[PDB]
Amino acid sequence: STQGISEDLYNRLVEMATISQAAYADLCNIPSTIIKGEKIYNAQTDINGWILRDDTSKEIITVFRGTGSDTNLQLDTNYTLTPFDTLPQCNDCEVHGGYYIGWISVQDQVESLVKQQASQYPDYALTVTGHSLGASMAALTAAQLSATYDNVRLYTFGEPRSGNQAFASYMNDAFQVSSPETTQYFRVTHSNDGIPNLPPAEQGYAHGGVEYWSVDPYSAQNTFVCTGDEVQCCEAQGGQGVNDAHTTYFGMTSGACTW
Ligand SMILES: *[C@@H]1O[C@H](CO)[C@@H](O)[C@H](O)[C@H]1NC(C)=O
Repeated sequence: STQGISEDLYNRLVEMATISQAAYADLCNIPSTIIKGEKIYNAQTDINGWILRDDTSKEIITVFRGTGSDTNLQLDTNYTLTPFDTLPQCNDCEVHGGYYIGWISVQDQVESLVKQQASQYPDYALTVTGHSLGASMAALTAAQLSATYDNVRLYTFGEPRSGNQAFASYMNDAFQVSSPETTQYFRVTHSNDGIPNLPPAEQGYAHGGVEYWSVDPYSAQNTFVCTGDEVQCCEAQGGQGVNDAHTTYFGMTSGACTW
């Protein structure tokens, strides 16, 4: 769809990409405006995340790492759709089965830690982010938080299709996706990243969010804002699986700590 984003938005996407890619390396060199809180971890699924707080921007940030282990790779491959029973009001919503196990395996930690921060800082916004598997963790987390808190924002990078169209439509409503001027769900893709094409749509999967498609060389002026139902932006490129475009967002490779 539309060429170019503002520098303020581009900076924000870069910031969330940095946090997402740092999650692969114990949060190396994240912005100095961020206080690191408690680690989120489950041993059966190897889901890793943290709760963070940025007082300068008045947000509580929850980040999940993406795939960093054989266990994570196993989760990635479970494409069975599972009812999103977390959110009974999400009518007919179903999510990627592996990422649902991931979500369940950390839910109590996420909800308790977010609750603790939000109780103390009740005016702060809630932001969720991650890359790849971490991006789908972020989507399911942000869905849950949106049912009980105000001002939930979701920034994903290289996100798989996280669930069915019912789930996408729920997210589109909850995150004001009907305009790029109001969206609180920024689904960031890069060049021909293959992960945003999986699971295939024809298995009953769909994306939500406004897509922000980064074309190389990366910059605000070379990022596209993609909406509606046509096959376009990243998904049109037909990338296959985990490829170079998937690993490196805004010049930052997962875990590399070059920022
Ligand atoms: C896939 O995940 C679902 C839960 O979302 C689980 O019930 C199912 O057993 C998993 N499939 C496999 C092969 O483990």
